[PDB]
Amino acid sequence: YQRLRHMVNDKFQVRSTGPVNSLTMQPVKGRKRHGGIRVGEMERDALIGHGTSFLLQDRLLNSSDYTQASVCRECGSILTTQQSVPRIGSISTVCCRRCSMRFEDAKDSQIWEDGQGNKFVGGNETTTVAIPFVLKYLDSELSAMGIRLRYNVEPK
Amino acid sequence: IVRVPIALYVSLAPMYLENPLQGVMKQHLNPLVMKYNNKVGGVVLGYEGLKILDADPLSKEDTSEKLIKITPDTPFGFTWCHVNLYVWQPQVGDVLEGYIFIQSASHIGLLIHDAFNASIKKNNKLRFTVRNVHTTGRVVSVDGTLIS
Amino acid sequence: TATTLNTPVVIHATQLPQHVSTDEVLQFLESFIDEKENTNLSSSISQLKRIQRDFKGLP
Amino acid sequence: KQLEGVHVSYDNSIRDADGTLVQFMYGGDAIDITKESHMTQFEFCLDNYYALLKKYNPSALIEHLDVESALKYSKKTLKYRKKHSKEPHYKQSVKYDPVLAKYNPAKYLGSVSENFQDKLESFLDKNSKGVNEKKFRALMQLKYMRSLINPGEAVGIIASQSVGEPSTQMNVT
Amino acid sequence: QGMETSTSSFMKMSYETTCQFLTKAVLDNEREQLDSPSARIVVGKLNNVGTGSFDVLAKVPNA
Amino acid sequence: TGQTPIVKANLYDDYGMDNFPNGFNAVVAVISYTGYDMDDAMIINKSADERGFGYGTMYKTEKVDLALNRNRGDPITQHFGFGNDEWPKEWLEKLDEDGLPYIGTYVEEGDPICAYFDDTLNKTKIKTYHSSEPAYIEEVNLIGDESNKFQELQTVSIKYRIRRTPQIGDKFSSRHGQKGVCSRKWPTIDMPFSETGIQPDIIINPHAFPSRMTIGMFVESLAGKAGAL
Amino acid sequence: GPEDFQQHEQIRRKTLKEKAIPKDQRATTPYMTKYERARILGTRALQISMNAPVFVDLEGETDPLRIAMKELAEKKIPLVIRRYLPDGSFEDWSVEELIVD
Amino acid sequence: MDISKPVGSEITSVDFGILTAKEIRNLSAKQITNPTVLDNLGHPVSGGLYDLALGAFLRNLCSTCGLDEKFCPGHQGHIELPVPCYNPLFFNQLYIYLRASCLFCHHFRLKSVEVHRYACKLRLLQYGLIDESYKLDEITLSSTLLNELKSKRSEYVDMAIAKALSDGRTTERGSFTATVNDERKKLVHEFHKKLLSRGKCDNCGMFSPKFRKDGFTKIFETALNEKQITNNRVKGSTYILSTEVKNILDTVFRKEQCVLQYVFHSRPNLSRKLVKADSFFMDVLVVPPTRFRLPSKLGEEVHENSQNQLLSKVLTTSLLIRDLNDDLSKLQKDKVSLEDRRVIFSRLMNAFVTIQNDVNAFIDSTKAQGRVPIPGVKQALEKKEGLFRKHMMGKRVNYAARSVISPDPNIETNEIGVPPVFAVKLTYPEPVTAYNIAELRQAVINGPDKWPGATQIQNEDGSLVSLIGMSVEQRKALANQLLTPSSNVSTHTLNKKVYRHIKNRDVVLMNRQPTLHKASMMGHKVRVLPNEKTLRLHYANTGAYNADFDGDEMNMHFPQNENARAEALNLANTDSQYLTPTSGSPVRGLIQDHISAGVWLTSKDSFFTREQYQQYIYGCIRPEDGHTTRSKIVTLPPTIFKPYPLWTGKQIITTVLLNVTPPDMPGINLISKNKIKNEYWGKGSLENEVLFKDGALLCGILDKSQYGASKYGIVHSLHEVYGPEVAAKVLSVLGRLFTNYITATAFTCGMDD
RNA sequence: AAUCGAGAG
DNA sequence: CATACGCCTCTCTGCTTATCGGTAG
DNA sequence: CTACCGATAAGCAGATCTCTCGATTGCGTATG
Ligand SMILES: [Mg+2]
Ligand SMILES: [Zn+2]
Ligand SMILES: [Zn+2]
Ligand SMILES: [Zn+2]
Repeated sequence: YQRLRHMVNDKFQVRSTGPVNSLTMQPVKGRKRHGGIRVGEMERDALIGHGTSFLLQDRLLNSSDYTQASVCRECGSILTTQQSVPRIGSISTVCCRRCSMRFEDAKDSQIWEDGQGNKFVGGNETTTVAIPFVLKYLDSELSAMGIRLRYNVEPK
Repeated sequence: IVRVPIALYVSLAPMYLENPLQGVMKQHLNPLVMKYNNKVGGVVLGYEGLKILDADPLSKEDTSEKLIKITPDTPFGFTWCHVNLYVWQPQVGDVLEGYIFIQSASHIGLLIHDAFNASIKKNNKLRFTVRNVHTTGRVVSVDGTLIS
Repeated sequence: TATTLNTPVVIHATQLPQHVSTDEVLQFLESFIDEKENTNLSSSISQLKRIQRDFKGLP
Repeated sequence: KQLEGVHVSYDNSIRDADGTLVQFMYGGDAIDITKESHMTQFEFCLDNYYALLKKYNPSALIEHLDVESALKYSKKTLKYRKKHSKEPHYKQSVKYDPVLAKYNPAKYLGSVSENFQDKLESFLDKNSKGVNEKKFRALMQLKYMRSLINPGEAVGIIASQSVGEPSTQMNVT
Repeated sequence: QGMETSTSSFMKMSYETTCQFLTKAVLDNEREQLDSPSARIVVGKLNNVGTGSFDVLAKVPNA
Repeated sequence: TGQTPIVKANLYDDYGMDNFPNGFNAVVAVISYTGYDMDDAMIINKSADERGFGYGTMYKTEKVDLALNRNRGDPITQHFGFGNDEWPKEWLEKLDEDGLPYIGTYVEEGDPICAYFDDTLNKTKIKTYHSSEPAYIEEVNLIGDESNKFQELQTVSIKYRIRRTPQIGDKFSSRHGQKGVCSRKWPTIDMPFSETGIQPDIIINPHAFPSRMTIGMFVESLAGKAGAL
Repeated sequence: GPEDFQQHEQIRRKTLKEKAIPKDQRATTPYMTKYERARILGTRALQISMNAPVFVDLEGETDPLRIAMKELAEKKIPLVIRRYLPDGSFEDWSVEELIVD
Repeated sequence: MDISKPVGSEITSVDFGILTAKEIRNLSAKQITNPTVLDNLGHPVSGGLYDLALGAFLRNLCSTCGLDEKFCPGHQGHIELPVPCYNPLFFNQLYIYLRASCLFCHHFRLKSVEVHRYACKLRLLQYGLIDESYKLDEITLSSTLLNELKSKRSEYVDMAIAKALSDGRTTERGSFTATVNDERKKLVHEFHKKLLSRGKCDNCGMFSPKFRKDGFTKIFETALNEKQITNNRVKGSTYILSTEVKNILDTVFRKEQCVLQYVFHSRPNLSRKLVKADSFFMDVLVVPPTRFRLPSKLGEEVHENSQNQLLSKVLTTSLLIRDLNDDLSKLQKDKVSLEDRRVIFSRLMNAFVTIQNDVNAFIDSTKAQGRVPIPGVKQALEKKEGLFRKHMMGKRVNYAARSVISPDPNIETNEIGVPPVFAVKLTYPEPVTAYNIAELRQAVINGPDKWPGATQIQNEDGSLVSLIGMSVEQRKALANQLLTPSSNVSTHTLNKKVYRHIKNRDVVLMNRQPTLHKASMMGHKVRVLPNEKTLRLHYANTGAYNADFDGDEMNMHFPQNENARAEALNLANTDSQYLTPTSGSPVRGLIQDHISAGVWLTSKDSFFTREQYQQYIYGCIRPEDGHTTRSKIVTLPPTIFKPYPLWTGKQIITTVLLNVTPPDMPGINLISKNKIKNEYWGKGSLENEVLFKDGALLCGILDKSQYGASKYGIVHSLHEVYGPEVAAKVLSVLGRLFTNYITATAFTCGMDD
């Protein structure tokens, strides 16, 4: 009898949380890096056939790259937003860039300033949604190609 | 002092599923009282006529039982609601009656309306005009200008 | 702070504001704490006792 | 990838997620593949009638239903087809349609397929034994009512898997 | 070729030749309606097949 | 511990493969007794496993070359050892006086491997073991250069040792393609026994034979018993 | 400004009203299908887990899913399903209106 | 995701579009000036590709947002390239529209009557009217006649749309389906074919020059013909600049705005925005944030991002052409070195070619020229290893384990053997309540080592606390102060969550790749075992998973929300999938040794005394574990009374059924057969058929045919009569029965057989 | 991080 | 002789496209 | 007569589960 070299100490792996891929914010690949295991296209299709929808959403959104992003309700875009630099005692606010003009160009509180010092008044109408970070990455890669994606939010 | 009926889309806590009126008021209205809200601006004070909408289209009114729509991800439910804000509105150029709390040579430390902070700057009962309004600061406040 | 649990998603307005009369002032003064307390935010709702006396008597 | 959206609507018709309709009934009978295990096993059904009743409780599943119109129209159409006897399909009239087409198979008891009725009557021609034809018929019809694909079942995914997974074990081609 | 005439562009793009189906969707200004299961997975919306074919309410007891 | 095969081919001695025994002569019982071996699994004897059955270790080499920064005449910025800075004594408890570790030290995650006083940062820099497998050191080979010019020490090769005892889930295979993971260490009091008084150390199912059609395994069992007797 | 929001609100409310079924024309299955059963149980479980009010005695229970199953047995679940149709329409069947199995 | 931070808003749709050249300029937080990405001293360089305006970078506060690397989301910027570049995505559409256009009269080289016919057809198809678009061709029946045709066709189309909107066959958004999409694409394809076929322009009569192309970023035209010039004169391989093509297209698109609005809008255009032909030309590029262009340290080696490489190359060519323009003005005043001026003008032309090809490389790697090639944006999301398939359809997931599988016939068939090492690592956030503090305080006390235990405690404000490096008394204080009123007003509806270990209460997902069918991914109630680090699986599931124990391993996903728990427990759990929807045949059942032991225990030759019978029944059943129904084990009369009480194996099966089967329910009166012919048992044997009755076995033998991969068996009928749950419990009970039996009377094979 | 090589079901 | 900066060949479907003539203005 | 077109064999674009390890990474020439 031969004792083979496929021992169970070199095959088991478990992750609760840990490192994530920087550009997708999804679990890393591999065992020695303490990554995740891929639920692939075929597994997803199997999960659809059962009709277990929340299982599919948990194994493809909730526990992989669920992010509480911000999207401009007026603009309809995800990655054009930005936090406003606070003044003394102020509270930082989420505000749009595409839907905002310079307060300098147009001739109280609806004026926000970015870090460089410019003063804006404009698209202060951004909400928070629940999207995968791969959505933001895809949006960036499409915008770099000259394509815009308007996202319609249910409450407007 | 004006009344502004507004429609808001406020989330509901599962803990208040047996008292939705209080679950909306104590969760979205009290955090708005005495605060500069970007729809009126003055010290919000009063939440009269809070009416919870119903997600049932064929819902005759006056009913004491209402539907709340549940988000597919979390137990918290969302809905539309209607309520008259009933809020003050001081702005630029309005007569304001105030009092002086502590006199300072550089920035007078005074609480207008017996409760609301303010200050008097350098280059600037009594019915004084208003130049601007300070709401990005710690509290609701307004500086004093005495040019006429 | 100011997450979903303490912030309306949107406060879109339906109509223009309307004012009130003097007989709507002394109603709110005498019938608010009767309808509210007859918590921790109470440190920020005490100023109504100051607002009531402004329109009622001497601060 | 293409069938991954098609799913039974709450009208018992199957239609892709864009709304377009592919079929009005799954296979023409709305019979669930898992649940059709012993629909035609009438001998076993008769042998077990008394055990099957405790789950197909009529008195617990009769009130919130209509038990008359579907069976009446079923007998009407059954007699119609019997009377027309045998004639080529391009000659036969279409004055009477399958019952499930007009009557909801899940709200109207007795609204069942046509092969099911023919085989049920053929095996009820035994005339061998309590248990009577009326109770046996009512229980078989409640079995058919509980043997229907639920709406929203991922029928397209299920069919794609059923036609692909057996292909692993594979003069005209 | 057999899925060209489908309203869900995300299905085609995820399937294959993502570029060509992307051009055909941006040029016609097609508004992906987010109802095919693949589009839902792309955006992160609960799938409508099965336990997503309905909604859930909550009968409150008080006005 | 390896053993010569009783059922050996004639070419086991022409090629001289006695130098590398790859296994052992195990008492196999073709029996359906436990239920823990039906599809392809197999069962080892817990007592036999505890008497050294199929034990083995693993050896891992980890180069600790410290020339990761210096480059062709750039000054030696790091020297193995301990400087005149702050370093907790728990490091020395595991570390030798020169900064390299001892030999035969039990190492886990987070334990120092080798320390050195970094010149620029003015602080000793440790290195940690990267594996969730507790280990024992085997050697520490210092490395120089073959050029006539002499340098400092910057490369060391460490070999590690870990006890790879055969636990349930490990794959043992006959010489007839009858592979199968060990499914339970069956205690000898629960093992079947014979009149002679031996519990077989390996239990395999009979149902593996009909579909697989290996009469070679049966005849090897026969020949092995005959040869040992 | 304010009135355009009223126009949006009226349009959405009228469309919602026209989509629905007036509590008596609904002709869908009375049987609770497995998917509705599973999601009803899960949503009630989540609500209980976030400390939503419970009406039946726990019977020394710790699992919110078990408690929700007990509620479904007692049928004291304040929860309404809403079956959407191909074009889109509602049927707000409540808890004590469907027959299980 | 977290369950105590719900999101009020939600996406409801998404519509593609062209990113207008001026919105990015309004959007952009910084231009990109110089190619040099980084200087020395490890610092960013203003106007580079790592500006602080494009996002935080290695503890450099973002000059746009002001947050740090953990909170800056990135900020897009733009690079302004001087000469407009063809957008490589829409090159074929640009060619189609540029071709078949008459720059002379600035119209399509096609009859305006036919062009208006196609436009009216398309505006009808936008609302789903398919038959109307075909009956529009019934008006055919010169300027006055053509204008009459236009007026009548447009009036007819407006009336048709009015009728459709009034009746209800459409809404304001339009009616778009698969059939309408097919019709629209068919009509557009035929329209493009008809457009790119004509000769001289039919609206004026003038010929126009042809165009050509050597692929992408390669634009050329031609010269006229010896007879064509004569035709043109009586009617009245040159390179083409990108700006020239843009200027040609602008005019014709302004002229044909109607047809172009009905072509470039499959939905009725509510925004009534124009169709500007500059959309085909990228005047300004967008640079993704530093967040999406970060580098990584593979030890000491640091790799510059390939996107930064290609963008810096594009910017190098941009600075080349810009600084070459500075010296082109030097020869502007001195218009006497025109030959060298033409030399540097050819240099400017080649720089135009280079910059267009650089942007082509930056978008599509293959649309570059030159023979390792750097991936482009199209190549980054194109194929199996792209973005859609590798990161949106299927993603790596948290709270999911994996290990080799091993058999365990001592777990219920709806269970799985969870090793202790997973049970101390996989977790589940249980929000503390008054019905959980008994066990959640205990989990907190035990901490992250002693199962059952906890790893983190998530505070009411959403903050997290780790129990990994704490003492017993510290965790005792935390547990005793676990559930407490929250004095924070904002989080007045939230409670602590304990990241407790996976107990036996929960359910898990199991998946053995490849997942050929849906049954290969079910749900199992977890049972925690203090044995080796491997998953332990019952034997019946080997058929469903197609799984063996020759070294197989299968993923074990842990659902993290009650929605998924209830999903896997009711729709996907292994008991609710006794049969497969492929053909409605059974897929579960004991496999080999239980079957071969059944052929022996249910053999007619096997009798068992009182002690052996009772031992078998109790070991199989164990009423203390819920396998019974009468709160006390029941028995059977022995077959034989003298000389001493013996039983039979068939009686053993009968009482096993009687003990598992619910009471006050007739037993399965079953008639079937098995895989064993009568002549094998000898003359007069009737063992080929099994005769069940009232819950008793009376003839034949149990076999594979009655449990396993065979239909119409005893377990199949138990399924058909008591649902799948009782059939699952029968599978489990027979698994524990034929196992304890086969220990006593073992089964073997040898040379004698 | 890709490429190449060894393997597992 | 170290250090530093860029130039270079054994599948199948389904749509790019045919050369020429039929045949009414 | 010839343009409109309706149909005749060839060039190219894009196809053909999950996992764990280890090793290595193109060169030429110019200034000090
Ligand atoms: Mg295997
Ligand atoms: Zn905006
Ligand atoms: Zn920033
Ligand atoms: Zn022209």
